[PDB]
Order: sequence, then C-alpha cells, then structure tokens
Amino acid sequence: ENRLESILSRFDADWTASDEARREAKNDLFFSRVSQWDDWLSQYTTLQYRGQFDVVRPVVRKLVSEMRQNPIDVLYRPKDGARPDAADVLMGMYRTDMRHNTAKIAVNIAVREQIEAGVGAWRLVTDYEDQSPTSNNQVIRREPIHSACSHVIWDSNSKLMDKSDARHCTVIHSMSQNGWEDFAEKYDLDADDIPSFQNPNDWVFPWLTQDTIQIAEFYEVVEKKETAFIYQDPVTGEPVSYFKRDIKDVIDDLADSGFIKIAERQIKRRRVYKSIITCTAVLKDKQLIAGEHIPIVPVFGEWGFVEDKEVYEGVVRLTKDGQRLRNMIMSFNADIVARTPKKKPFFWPEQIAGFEHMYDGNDDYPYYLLNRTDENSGDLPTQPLAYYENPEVPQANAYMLEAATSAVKEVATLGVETYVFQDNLATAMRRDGEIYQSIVNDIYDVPRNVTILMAEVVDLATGEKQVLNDIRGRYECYTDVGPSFQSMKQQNRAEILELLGKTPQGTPEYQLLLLQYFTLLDGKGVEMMRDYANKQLIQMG
Amino acid sequence: QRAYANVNTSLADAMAVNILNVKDARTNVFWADDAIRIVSQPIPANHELFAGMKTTSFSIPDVGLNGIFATQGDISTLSGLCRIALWYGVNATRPEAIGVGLPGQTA
Repeated sequence: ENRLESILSRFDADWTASDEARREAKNDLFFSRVSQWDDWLSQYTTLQYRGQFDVVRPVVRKLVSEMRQNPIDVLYRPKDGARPDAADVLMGMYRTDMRHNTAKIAVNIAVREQIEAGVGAWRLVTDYEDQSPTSNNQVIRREPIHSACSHVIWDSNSKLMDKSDARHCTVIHSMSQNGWEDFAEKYDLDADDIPSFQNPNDWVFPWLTQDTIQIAEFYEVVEKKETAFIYQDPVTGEPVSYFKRDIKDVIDDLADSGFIKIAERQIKRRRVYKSIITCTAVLKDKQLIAGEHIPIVPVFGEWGFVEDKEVYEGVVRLTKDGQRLRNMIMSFNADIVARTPKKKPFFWPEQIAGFEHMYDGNDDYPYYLLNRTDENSGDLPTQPLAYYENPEVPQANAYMLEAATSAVKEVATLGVETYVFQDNLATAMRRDGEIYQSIVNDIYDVPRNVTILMAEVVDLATGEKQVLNDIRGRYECYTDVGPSFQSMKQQNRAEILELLGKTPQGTPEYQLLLLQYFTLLDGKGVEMMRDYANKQLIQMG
Repeated sequence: QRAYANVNTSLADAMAVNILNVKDARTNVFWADDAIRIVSQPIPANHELFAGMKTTSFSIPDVGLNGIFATQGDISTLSGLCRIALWYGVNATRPEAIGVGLPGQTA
C-alpha cells in the first residue's frame, strides 16, 4: 500500500538481480582507468615493488580513436505514403538542439564506457530557454551519465538491448554538500534535511574524499487509455485530435477561438512519471514529465542473457588475468635484478690479509697479491677461487612473461574492426531518436505542412501561458542512422556532394554544381559566386 | 648553534623556578595560525581490524576530516555491525607561538 515500500521493493529486486554484472563492470573500469594492481582488500601485505607495464591501454586507445573517427547521429526519414518532406521540421529541431557540446560529450563518454566496461548511458532533459529557444521557449539537451553500470538501474524483467520494454529505471545521483544544496535549490527540495540512498560506488583507491550525499530518481512509464477530443479545425481543414490531459486550461478557450468539438475517443498512450526519493522518504511523488519513454538511453558492447540474468562485456574483461600475470612476473624480475648479491670473489681473510687495499677496486697496481704461508699449517690449502653467480632471470619467468603477453595480445582484439560496437551505438541512437521525437511531440510547436504552407495552430490561456496544439498525425517520420552533421545546410551540402559524385558529366552535373554553389556559406567572393549560381538557376527555369 | 638562542642565560644550579598558575582559572588561548596542525589519515581499508568489513569513506562536517565507515554482517545471529573510526592527531609544532591567558592569578 505504501508507495515508498513498493518503489524500494522494486529497486531492491533490480539492484540484487544486477549485482554480478555491476561488480564486474566496476572492476573493469577501475582496472582500465586507474590502476592494474587492484589489491585494496589484500590484508597483511607489506610494501614491495609493484610495477605497471601496461599492454591493454594502447588497444583501448586504438578502439576509442576508431569509433571516434566515425560519428553517428539520428536521421529522420518520411514514412511510406507520407509527404516527401514530412521530417524536415523534426530533423531541423533535432540538429539545432543536439549540435551543442553537451550532446557530443555525453555520446563520447557513453562510447568510452562501452568500450572499457561494457555498458554506458546518457539522458535527455528539457529546459526553459529564453534567449535562444528551439521552440515554445524550451530546449532539449542530452546529458552524460558517468559509471552507468552502478548509477543507472533498469527493470529486471527487461529482455531488450535498449530497454524499451522496461517500465521503471532508478538513477542514483551522488554529490557533495554544495552539490546537494544546489540540487535542492533547483528541484525545490529541502536542503537542510540531508538525503541518503544506496551507495553505488566502492572505496578502492586512497581517495581522501568520496561522494557523501545520495538521492534517487525513479522513472516509471504507464500505458493507459485516456480520453481524446476530436475538434474541428476553424483555420483550415478537417478534424484534429487533442488529448484531454493537455488542452485542460484552454478547454474553454478552444471554443472561443473557434474549435467545435465533434466527438470523443479513447486512445491508449504511455506517460512517464519521475519521483525523487531517498532511503526513508519520497520527496517528489509522481511528477509527470514529457515524452512516452524513459529519457535514459543505454549503449552496450557484448550483451546477452545467461540464465534470466544479464551479462555485458567490453574488451578489458578477458585480458585482466594475462595483464596481472605479466605485471607480477615483471615485478618479480625487477626484485631479482635489485636484491641480488653481485658477482664477487670468495676469499678466506688470511688469503688477502695485508693486501685488502688491492681488491678495493682501484687501478694503481699491476697485479693482485695473495698470502701463501701459514705459521701453523705450513702452507695455505689450494682451491679454485669461487665467484658469486650472476643474477639470472628464471626460464619459467621468461616463458611466462612471453606467454602472458601473447595471450593478452590474442584476446584483446575486438572482433577481427569495431563493427558490432558501432551497430550497438546505432541502435542506441535510434532509441534516442524515438525518445526525442516523443518529447518534441509533447512539448514543442510542430507546424503542419499543407499542400493547398506551414500552419502553426496555437493559442494562449487567460494566464498568458501558451498551450501547444498537436494533431495525432505526429509519427510521420521513422528513425534511421546517418553521418553526424552540425546543421541542415551542412547535411544538404553533403547530400549534394554525394549526388554529384555519382552523376556523370551531363546536364544534371551542371545542375548539381550550381546547386552546390547555391547552398554555400557566405563571405564576399563566395557571396558573388552564389549570387551568380542563383541567377543562373532562376533563369534556367 | 648560537643562532638558535632564545634566552639570555642558562640554568645555573639553584635557580628558583616560579610557577605562574597559582589559582584555578579557565584559560584564554591565543596562537599563530600555523602553530597548531591536525595530521589525519583515513584508516587503511586493509587494516587487520577492518578485514572482513566493507569499508567506505565518511566525511566529518565542519572540520575538514574524513574517517572510515566500516560495516560487517553475521548469518548465525542475523545481525550487522557498523563502525565509524576517525584517526587524527593534534600536533603543536610551535609551542613558542601558542599562548595562554590566565586572569585572576592572585596569591
């Protein structure tokens, strides 16, 4: 009956079910980021030589560079039977509010975590922008999530790579005192009552200070049938469908503006609720957010299920044993080199009694003198002089160093190429496109294009707030993956160049060259060139 | 060695040593800021006492110190232990800079 009890039971079940993978991923992150000598728990250990002769890090760097050289971004394409330019507005909005540094950094962080540990993630948020808004005085920004394995917890009964069938997800935010204070200020929380939640990170390296304040954000999506209103468009057209949860404060202003209700239908849809919780209380209960999907997008490496249990792997998990063995063998060899008596002779003291300054190591003598006679034994016994044997690296040590290095080299090969990881990233970006499209349809002002212009049908309430009006014909574009472009003009230039590269030198070649000149950025000389191209294009009909 | 001198003469046989705290008196303490320091080390997570426990950091408010929050569990008596250990040492590096004010030192 308790909301807190239900939420905590769900979170406890999911956190328990996802324990092995989280621990392995955290170990991989620590091993491949901080130090390969992960012996914090080892007790009764004195201090000896512990070298780090890394051979896995260059492989990770090479894979990261290879996936950095090929950026991937969403590409909206019109559906089958829809208008040829049904995706221009959505694509332009997506590029406009995803061209910023934050989106690129979040994607790079997710990719690096996917390569190293095996799982990464990022998030989409909506903010109020007043200077440069994308639409409806709002912007959508993609933010990174660090250590997704331990910070983002999904539903246990989710058998999809992108978690599009999971219904809840808890994100653990950890901060210091100032971070908690500003978090409370942002979210209208109570700053004095310090929160607490499950600690997601372990104390391994001698860090003086770790995160102290913990909190959780629980996202839940509910699919239900809600009443939809079928109004009649007074500006131009035929009925437009609006939901009843929105169009609430303007439910009487639509009639004044000229919308006449025609019928009423029930339509099934998904709504997302966020709750800010701690270990003992619920701070925010069911705050509805924008979109039909949980705004967290995960990226996976080698992902699968073993027995009702998720396993995800990167490129570092299977090299750890060989790398640790190599480090241990090298440390042992360094110990052998350092703490070993050198090659020096063995002497009875009476053999060199009186000549001990000849063997000190100078070069003032032509030869070394040794005593011969003993007053009691007559003569000194004769024996071949012995020398301490020089230090030697054992054959076992050399063979195992070579074998461990060979094993690590053999096993640290992602694929043959990073094609599978790039495909998983593409799947993540397709999920990102879906989520962004839902959020845009929920908050943005999407104009409708008619074949008779763009008709922005909007209205305001008595409280001066603007309420968006969107017809149910909103999924006119499906999701694909293409090269990452910073703007629609850049994408157009790329498309024109690609078409030109395949068109032979005919009249379409001239047309495409003039088009490329038309779509060029402006200076002064290029301004003149583009003006000439525009004049030619217009004069050619 | 003489460059480090701080007193005019040395103790010469029967020098009378006068005590300067004659009465009970709550102190007033003045110092230079660098005369007192606090040396702090979090207890290592591999310490023989904190062996079977799962240790984490634990910041102390106000003062700039961090101790160890350790925790262990028991099956047979289905119970648990927690332990906050703070390791620190107050060191007076310049006692000649530290001072004490004693009022009401009447006979």
